[PDB]
Amino acid sequence: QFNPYGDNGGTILGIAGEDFAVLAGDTRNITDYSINSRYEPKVFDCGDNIVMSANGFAADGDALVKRFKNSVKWYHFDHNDKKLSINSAARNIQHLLYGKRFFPYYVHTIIAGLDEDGKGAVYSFDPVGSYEREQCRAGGAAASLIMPFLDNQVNFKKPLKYLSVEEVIKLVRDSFTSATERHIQVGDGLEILIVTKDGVRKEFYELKRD
Amino acid sequence: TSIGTGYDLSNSVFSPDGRNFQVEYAVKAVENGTTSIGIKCNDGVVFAVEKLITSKLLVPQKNVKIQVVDRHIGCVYSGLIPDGRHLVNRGREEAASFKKLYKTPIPIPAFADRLGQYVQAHTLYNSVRPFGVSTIFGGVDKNGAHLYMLEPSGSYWGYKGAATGKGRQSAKAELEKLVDHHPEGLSAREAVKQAAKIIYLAHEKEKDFELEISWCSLSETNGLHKFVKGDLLQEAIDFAQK
Amino acid sequence: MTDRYSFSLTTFSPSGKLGQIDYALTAVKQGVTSLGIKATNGVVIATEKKSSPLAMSETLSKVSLLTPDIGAVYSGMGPDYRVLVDKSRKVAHTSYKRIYGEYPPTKLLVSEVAKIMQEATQSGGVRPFGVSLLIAGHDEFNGFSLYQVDPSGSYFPWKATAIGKGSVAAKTFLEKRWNDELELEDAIHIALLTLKESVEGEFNGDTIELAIIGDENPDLLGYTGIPTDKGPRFRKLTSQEINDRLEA
Amino acid sequence: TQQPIVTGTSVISMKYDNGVIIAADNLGSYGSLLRFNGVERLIPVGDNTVVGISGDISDMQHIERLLKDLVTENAYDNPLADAEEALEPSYIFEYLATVMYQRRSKMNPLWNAIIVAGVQSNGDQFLRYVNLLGVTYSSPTLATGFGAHMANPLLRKVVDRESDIPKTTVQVAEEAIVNAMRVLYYRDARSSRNFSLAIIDKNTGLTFKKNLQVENMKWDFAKD
Amino acid sequence: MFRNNYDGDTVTFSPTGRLFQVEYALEAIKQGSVTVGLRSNTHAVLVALKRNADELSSYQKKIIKCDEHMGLSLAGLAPDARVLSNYLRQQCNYSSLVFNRKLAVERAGHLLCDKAQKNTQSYGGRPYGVGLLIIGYDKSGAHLLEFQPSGNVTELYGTAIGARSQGAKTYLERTLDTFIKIDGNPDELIKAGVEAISQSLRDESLTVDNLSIAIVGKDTPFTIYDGEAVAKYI
Amino acid sequence: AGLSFDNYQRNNFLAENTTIVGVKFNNGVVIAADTRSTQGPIVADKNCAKLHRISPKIWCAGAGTAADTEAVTQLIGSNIELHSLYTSREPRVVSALQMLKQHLFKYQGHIGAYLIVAGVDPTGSHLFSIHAHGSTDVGYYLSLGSGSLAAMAVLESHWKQDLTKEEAIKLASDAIQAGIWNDLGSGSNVDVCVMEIGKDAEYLRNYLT
Amino acid sequence: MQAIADSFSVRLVKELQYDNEQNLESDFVTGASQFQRLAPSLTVPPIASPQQFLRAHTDDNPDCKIKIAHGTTTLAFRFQGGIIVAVDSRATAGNWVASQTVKKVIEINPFLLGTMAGGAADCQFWETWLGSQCRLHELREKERISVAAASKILSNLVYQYKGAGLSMGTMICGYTRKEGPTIYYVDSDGTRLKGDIFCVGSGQTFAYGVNYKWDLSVEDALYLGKRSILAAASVNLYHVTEDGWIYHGN
Amino acid sequence: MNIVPQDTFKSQVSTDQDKSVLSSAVPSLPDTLRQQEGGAVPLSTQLNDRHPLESTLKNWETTQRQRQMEQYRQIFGIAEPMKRTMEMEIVNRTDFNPLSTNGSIHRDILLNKECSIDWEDVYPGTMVGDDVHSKIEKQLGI
Amino acid sequence: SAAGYDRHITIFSPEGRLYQVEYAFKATNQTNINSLAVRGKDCTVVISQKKVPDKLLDPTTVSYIFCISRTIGMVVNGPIPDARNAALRAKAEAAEFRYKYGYDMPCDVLAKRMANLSQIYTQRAYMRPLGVILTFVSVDEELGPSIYKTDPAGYYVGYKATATGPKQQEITTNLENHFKKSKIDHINEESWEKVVEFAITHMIDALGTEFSKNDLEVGVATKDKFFTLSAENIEERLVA
Repeated sequence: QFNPYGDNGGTILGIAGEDFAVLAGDTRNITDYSINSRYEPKVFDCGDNIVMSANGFAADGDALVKRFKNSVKWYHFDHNDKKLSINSAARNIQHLLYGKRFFPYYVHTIIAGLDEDGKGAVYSFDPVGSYEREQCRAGGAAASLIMPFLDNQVNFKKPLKYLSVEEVIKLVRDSFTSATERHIQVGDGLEILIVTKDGVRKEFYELKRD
Repeated sequence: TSIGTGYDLSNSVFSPDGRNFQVEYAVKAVENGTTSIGIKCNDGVVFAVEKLITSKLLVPQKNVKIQVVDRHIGCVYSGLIPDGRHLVNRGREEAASFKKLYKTPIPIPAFADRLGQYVQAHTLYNSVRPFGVSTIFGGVDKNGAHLYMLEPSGSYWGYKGAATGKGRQSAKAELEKLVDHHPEGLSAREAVKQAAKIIYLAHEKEKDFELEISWCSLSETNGLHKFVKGDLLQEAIDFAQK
Repeated sequence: MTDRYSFSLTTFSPSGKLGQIDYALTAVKQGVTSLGIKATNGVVIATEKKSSPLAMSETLSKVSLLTPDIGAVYSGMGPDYRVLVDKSRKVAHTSYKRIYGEYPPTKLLVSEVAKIMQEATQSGGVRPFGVSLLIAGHDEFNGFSLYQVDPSGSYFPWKATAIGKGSVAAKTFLEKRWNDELELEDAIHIALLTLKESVEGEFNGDTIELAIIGDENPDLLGYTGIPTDKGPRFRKLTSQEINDRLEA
Repeated sequence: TQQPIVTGTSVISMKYDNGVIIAADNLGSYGSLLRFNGVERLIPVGDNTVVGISGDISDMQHIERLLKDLVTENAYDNPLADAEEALEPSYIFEYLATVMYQRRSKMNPLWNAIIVAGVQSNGDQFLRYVNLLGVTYSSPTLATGFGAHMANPLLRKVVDRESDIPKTTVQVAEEAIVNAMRVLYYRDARSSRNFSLAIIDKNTGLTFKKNLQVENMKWDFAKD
Repeated sequence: MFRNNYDGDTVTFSPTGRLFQVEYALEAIKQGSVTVGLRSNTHAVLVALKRNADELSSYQKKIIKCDEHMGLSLAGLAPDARVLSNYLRQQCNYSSLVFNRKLAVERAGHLLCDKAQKNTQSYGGRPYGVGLLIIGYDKSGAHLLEFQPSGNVTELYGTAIGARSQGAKTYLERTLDTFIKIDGNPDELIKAGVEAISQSLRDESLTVDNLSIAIVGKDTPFTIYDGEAVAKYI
Repeated sequence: AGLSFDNYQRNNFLAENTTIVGVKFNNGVVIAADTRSTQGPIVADKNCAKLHRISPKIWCAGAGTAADTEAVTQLIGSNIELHSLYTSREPRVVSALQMLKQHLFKYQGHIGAYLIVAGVDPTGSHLFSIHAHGSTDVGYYLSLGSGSLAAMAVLESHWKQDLTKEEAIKLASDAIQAGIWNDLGSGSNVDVCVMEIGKDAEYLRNYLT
Repeated sequence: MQAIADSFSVRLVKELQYDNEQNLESDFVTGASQFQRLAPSLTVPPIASPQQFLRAHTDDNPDCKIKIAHGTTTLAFRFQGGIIVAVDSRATAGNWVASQTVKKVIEINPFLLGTMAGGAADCQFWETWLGSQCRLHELREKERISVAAASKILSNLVYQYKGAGLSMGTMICGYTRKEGPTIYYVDSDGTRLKGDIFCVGSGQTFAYGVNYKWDLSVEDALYLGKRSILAAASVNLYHVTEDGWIYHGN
Repeated sequence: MNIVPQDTFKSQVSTDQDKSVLSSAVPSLPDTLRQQEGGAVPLSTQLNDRHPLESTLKNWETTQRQRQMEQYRQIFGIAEPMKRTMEMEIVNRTDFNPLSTNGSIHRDILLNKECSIDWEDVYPGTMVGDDVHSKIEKQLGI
Repeated sequence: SAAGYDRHITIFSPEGRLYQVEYAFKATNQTNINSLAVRGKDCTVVISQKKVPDKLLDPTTVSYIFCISRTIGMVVNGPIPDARNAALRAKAEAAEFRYKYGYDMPCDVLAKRMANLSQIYTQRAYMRPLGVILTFVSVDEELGPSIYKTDPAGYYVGYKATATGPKQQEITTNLENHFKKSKIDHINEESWEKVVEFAITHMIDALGTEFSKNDLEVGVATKDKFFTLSAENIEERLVA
């Protein structure tokens, strides 16, 4: 029988700050032991200060992101251009994922943004829609390496609540550099999206290409 | 009688004399439309339309009263504008389907038959009404030049020269004279001049009018439908005036 | 959603009559005469082939075989009769032949035809059929039978009857000329005599159509070898036979 | 569908400073039998797009029909269908990728790998890849099948990053593509010596070269 | 008297050859308030006069955004305007989702004409009774279209529809050479539109409650100004 | 409507827990068969009629699933009778072949009927073989059944173009006799049917005893 | 009739599969009707054996496995003061950091509680859907829905999909004036069982030592539930009365 | 241009897919009592373990008709399939016989089945809701 | 006048008649054209009068004779749109018969099929009858030369020879007189050209007017094909 699933293994990481959020991912797109591309972004700005990433089978994640963005367009049309909150986006994504309960997307989804009070918020999803709000979550091939690095560096050790944006960016870069040194599927590049009250900012860094 | 009382309030009904009065009323609607003519020359067709002068607010290049169905088929209509647009869309769809299926541009008789069947199908049920347009179309295919006229009843015929609209009688008289005076035939440019003359004679009118001329000729346009450019249009207008 | 239904074309009048059925009966009364006579050893069905002089009479036949033992004739509108005959031939196989391995008896096929005709009066899409049918047949457990079916779908059995333009006079003649000891040949002669008074123009074998339900015909079976295979009992007389009977 | 029968091997492509180059061989195989010679696998769409298809040949012809129908429907009741309303490479790729993913989701896939190459109306290069699963990606060099394992390492030595694109001329890129095709003919058993190439340049437009043959083959050291 | 016997539905011609239900649908446009549209080589502008039921009510929305590059104003039946605006939004969404294209204004006009023609030849429904003015900016520049619910679309530099629109239309036609060359200066074009729509006022004055403006342009997405945002234009 | 699929899952759950020849001769066709009917190794009937009548001059004999063969033959016979009444013409063998082929192709081989069909019509004499999946073939002499190899050997031994009626009858009888002697599936008697152009069909029950 | 003509007038849309209204709705082409269905639409693979496909593709490397609810011990019992629900609140750890306490008890509404077991997504999704259904019912009937009706709604829902792949076991607990306090157990096999004491999960035998009488005070009942959970083994406690549920925490 | 029916499998399911038997108490759920299927038939069981020929047989005639319409469209134009479909719709729409299941004569004439018999013709074939009023409600859509 | 709902639909009048059918019959004579059909020994000939008074028309596009199949030809009396509708329907019917039954459709069977369709039109309230009369001719492989006619009432029948149109009575009378003289039902000729000449002469005598090459259309059916003659063929036939 035809196998409709694939694997384009990558690594993503979402962290919620005091009044900011960050969602980062490696830009390597691979098939088995081959490299499809060295810069293929997986973290997207979906409007209304919400960043999204769906790591795993790339086609399913692209379809999920496309559907969510179209739904956001219709939400703006039907509700006087009301801003979509992060919790409402999480509920919409849960419904989108569970709509494929018997033919699921083969992805793990992380979204990030600012809540109603202005605090950073990150939501993590299981493949069929089970979701939770978290302070920090890593997903993909090198999560089991990235998480201990952050746990050693930070206390959830200066507390996470008093860290600035630059310090969080440095921690993410160091963890990804270590994972690149240890994991074959991690490298080439790292892209980070930062959400604050002023909007979304993108930063890019190079990683080892071997 | 032109008014069939008791037999004209629903489509697809026969009168005691065997007439269908809704189709006749659609013909009456056609007869009040703008005058349009078509002339079949030696190796092509020429279409001419009289149009009213509108406001300057209309974009000059986005207002064309002669429709192109396919690269080799030209068409004009008299009657209801939306019905004409619908019929032209159907004709374009039929031509595209035929060209996709059989790798050749559709011959004019086959296109005419498909349009005629579509129009006739609207005289069969009381839930629709007949089209309120008469269409003069034509073009060039491997067998030569063809000019056809189609009526609201679905009846169509091939013509040496056709006319429709308010000034149909004068235009038909001029076309008959042109046929009589040219038993050998006529060329494309002479056809353009005569079409301009016939449109001017038929118009003779409230304030002013404009003239649109298109042609498809094997020798002139390589069997393609093209609008008449500035020089030839000006020459035709000058010939018509004097 | 006004196109999901169509109001009934057949309705009751204040007096209590269905107008369309009455008008179909009127159309039946304006048709060519057709008669049937039941004898002790057969049934005769006769009609007049009223027609253009350039039309070939043999091409159009008003007597149709429904089963090898059942035939029918009509008075009224020809196309409705043709449609009903096709349907009856199909129904004889769908409901009986493919179920019991046998052809239906005459009464059951008559009932099927009558139901089909009745359904045309409970409709908002069609008007009732404009024909009256005479169906003659034979079956093992009921013998010979003759039935008349009306446009309303009502049917009744007859010893002898006639329908069409000259139905009243033909009925009077049959009433004065029928007995329970009649034979098939006598029935044929009486049918010819009754049709003689109805036909206005040429009265020969080219303007009369006759059929009989009598004994089995092994010569029409088309094959030999099975003694228990009964031949058809329906037989349409040729023009030569009609001429011979008229001359005698 | 559900099994390939007649197939083509690989398509390769790269970006240079002013455009893109794509190439593919002209063979349709029937298993181990090299059955059909003369199969064109580069489909030019408009004056600015080229689509290279590898895999099932019948599905490739279906895709060609879809592309022709798209071109025809673009010009339907469109006066400036060739001046300002002509099809863009991005539009064609978006349609093709949507079709591929939808047919994957139906468990009725098209067994092909597709590369779209061209130049956008603003002069930007476009080069993207989709496959039967609906997986899409972009890179300065792209290849399908065996080429992805052998042509890409050769092409990445010329264009390794984005900053290398402005430094690469058309001559260097064409030479790299030709050498990659020669290597593929050396080491691919389902390959052919005949291939077609297409150059899309923001200045010179579309140049389509057919009947190109692998030359300068080092069959000399086999004597001993 | 004789018209009364042949105006029952849209599938009936009169003995003189007239389709009266479509004419009535066209007449329904003048029951709405005046809207004006104009354009230059770089921008397109709509100006609408809004009405309220009474002093305790709000004003009707006459300008609706279809896509970041295209919008429209309406005059006539409210349900038909709602239906057509939603349909145009759906078509633009389909274009963006499937082809990553911005839907052309001419394509939208053709689609509207095709949709509107069907209701004028079949039994069961009624013709639409709202007129539309569509502005947009695409690869061919700025575009203004007038849609008539009989199934007609025209391309114009400027026009006006609704009650008493003749004065605004005459003003626009007289001063065509003025606003046809207002390139790169949106304020002048908007002011010209405001003056044109003021030409159609009868014992009324433009306020910050009954005036609505919309603009689209080369680098300007379709933007709607209401309330204080139009105060400087009064 | 039609053949039912009810109790298919239930039946799955419960499960989890002849010689026929046709010969053409110069003025017609002949079909012949044996009369042994068995249910496994047991002889159920020593005198079984395997020649069936689609129409008075079109006959057939089948193999495979017996119920399917009988049902398909009867359905096609009903269709042929209705078509002949509708057209007022003698039925043609080609029409029966077309109906059988399309009906069998509709069911995608799930109706296990394999047929030899012989007939005479106003166009002449015809002989056809029909497979369960819907393929059909033409031939001058055909064999079918478990004893078809021996019968085909006899037919290949003594067949020629210029065959009279008597020679064709003898050849068909000899082929059936060979299938009778050398095959455990056959053995009792020989039934023959001769269809000659311009004459009635002749059905000879127990031609050889 | 013209609709028939449009149906027969022309490929691209057919290949996109967008000629079907369901596909257009699922991709939000014509609007947001997809997010307006009271009964959710579930996608299935268009093949002969969807169940085998799902079972094969779910029982097999990355973090993309379907999340399973905690197998921790949960206890529910009923007394004259209402209902006591106790859940051992030991939280499993992974490559993530929790923002706050993770709740293993779903709050269907301010009067109904459910317990998660099996598939976490199934329990959460279908109990939120059940809350929506209960709210609509109470709006229609102008009265609070009984526990039996809600449990029956959930049971019928899960029975309609029996064998498809759903995995869930929940305890619906509620206090109404007509019924008093009531506890039902509903699982993905369609079973719906009314009861007095329920112990689910690992160590249920030890927690089934519930000293139980219908005269226990609120404090005594809370202490008994806490002690039973500790014997099974922090503990999360819920006290459901006619006025709703109250969360204690311990 | 299909011969064997295709695209027969269902792509989405829901508890309210059968609009005619929806429960009045819970409109999102079906009414099992009025279904009259035995009371123990979940919809999911209809998605598995089907006979592979059932879908081919159930949609065979429709597939052949669609192929015929496509051929007419290719060769004759849009008008011919439009007229055939219009005639069939008109005939099927005005026939309402709640006490009978046999097809009309005119339908058979249009389908060119005047003298043709298939097993659907030979084999054409409660406590709750099998009366005239249910058929009236289904026909009128009320 | 129908005087009721029969002014629109086909239902019974109190006299028992269908007025819409009779009005379709009246519509069949709109074109004011006569047609004749005769049978030879091995051919069938149809001749239709052509009237093109307008000088702007193209005569080559004016025809009421259609080729239905390889062996069947058709002549239609009535308006040309219904004629073309019926022609397309007949072509489809013949092809479907060949596909379904494995042999070419006979002329009489096709006539019966069209008559059954007309019966549908007569009985259905929402379907109108076509206002045309159809005449199918062929050389059937079983019956030889064949002429059959169908009308809007759903009635069909075969003829030794036929004439249709406003002046059909005189042509029919002349045919009857000739057949009474010859005492045969067909024309005793061996070549279809002679049959064509005889039919032209019969038409000229019956109508009392002379015909040129452009005033008539001729179709000939043989056992192989049905074909329509051109202007040159008719001009050659006139010279005799």
